[PDB]
Formats: sequence, structure tokens, C-alpha cells
Amino acid sequence: MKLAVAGKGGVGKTTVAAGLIKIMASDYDKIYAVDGDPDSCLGQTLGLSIEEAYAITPLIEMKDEIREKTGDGGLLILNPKVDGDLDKYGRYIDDKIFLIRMGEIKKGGSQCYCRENSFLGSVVSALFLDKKEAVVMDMGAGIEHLTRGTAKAVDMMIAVIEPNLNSIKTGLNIEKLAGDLGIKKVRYVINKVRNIKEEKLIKKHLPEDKILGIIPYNELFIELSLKGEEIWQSTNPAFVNLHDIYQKLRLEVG
Repeated sequence: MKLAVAGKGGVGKTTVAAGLIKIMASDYDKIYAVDGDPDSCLGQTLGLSIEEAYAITPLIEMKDEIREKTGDGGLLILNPKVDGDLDKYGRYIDDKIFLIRMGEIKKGGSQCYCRENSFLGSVVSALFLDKKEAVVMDMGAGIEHLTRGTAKAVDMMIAVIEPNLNSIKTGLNIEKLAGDLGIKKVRYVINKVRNIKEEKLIKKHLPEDKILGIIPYNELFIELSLKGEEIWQSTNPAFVNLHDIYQKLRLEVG
């Protein structure tokens, strides 16, 4: 089970990936929760406190590891071996979920951050190609972490969008970037659906077969201090839809 959750909505969208991971934790013996979204924090949305999350050094910050894996002194190791060291690049949030933080990819300068990028690329490659454990990687709409080499291992690309033309466009694009990349299955997940009018708008610009499910908005079940740790219980409707979405997912892949 190799899953990729892409969307342009920060924490809100990442909550979907987080939710799927928590549900999958009851079926899989081990899950690699990969935070590849620079404008979000899969760790916190998964229950970790600010300090617990930061205590988990992101790949981009593992200077010594980067030096050892990619080389140094003007020499670059073309094919880095890290598959066996993955379990050292993160922490077990619990007895099932293992979180790995990618870290923001430095764009400025345009000089040559090959070493860092190489280390991150090698980790993503191992996670999707060399590991047998379930993988759920959260990422932005650009999905730049994925390549045609790892796209083949992706069981499904889930595009999380909102019920509005603006977000619908972003979704259609994510479906394109993923499609042209190699990913065979791309499904949608409508998040923050507040009204029926928004639902009709969805069933208008997207086919029922491409929609994995819908997640209703909760003003008193997503904010305040009742979100995060308190959700294991089947309370808000968003919980019921998450499961149905999961079942739809398992049916697609299985």
C-alpha cells in the first residue's frame, strides 16, 4: 500500500492524509507517514506536539548523514544507499506509525543543492521502491518529490480539493502532473464541504468514478481543543466519511 496525498490547503488538506494514516494504523503492522508538504506539518496534524515534532530532525537538516551518503570534497555519490537506514531518519509516533519529515527544498540561489536533494530523493525512492511497509506521503499540489521512477510504485494519488472552481482547477492539474508522471490511479477527495450547493458543484465538474469521497466541514470538530487526540471515537460525520473513503480506497487497490 503506497499512497500519496496531494493538495494545496496546508494543514486543512494534510488532515485528510493524517486521518487516513490513523485509520490504516489499525490494519497495517507499520506505516511510513512521510511529511513532504513544506507548507504544512503532518506531525502535528497526527497528534504530535510542537516540541515532539521538531525533535524529529528532517532529512534536509541531516548534514552529517548527507555528507556520508552523498559524499563530499567535490565528489558526488551518484547512487546513494539509504534503504537500510530509513528507520533511523525518524521516530515512531506510536507502535504503528513511523514519521519521517522531508524538510523544505531550498530553491533560492539556484546554485547546486544536489547533495541535499539527492539524499531526499534517495529516501523517497527507498520508501516507495525498496520498502514493503505501507506508505502515506503528504505533499503539495506540485508533487515535486515524485518522479517517473517512484510513480510506478504509487498505488494511488489522492488529490484533496475544496468545492469551488478555484480548487477544482488545482485538482485537475494534480491529476495531470501525476498522470504524465506515470501514476495510474488518481482519485479525488472533497474536503471542507459546508453545503449542498457545493456538492452539486462537485458532481458537475467531476465524474462519480473519480471521486473517492467527501469530507464535511466541522466548525466545532476541527478547531478548538477537540481536534487531534480526540477523534478516535466515531463522533463527527467527517469520521464516518473518512472510513467510507478508506474502504473505497482499499476496494480500488486491495
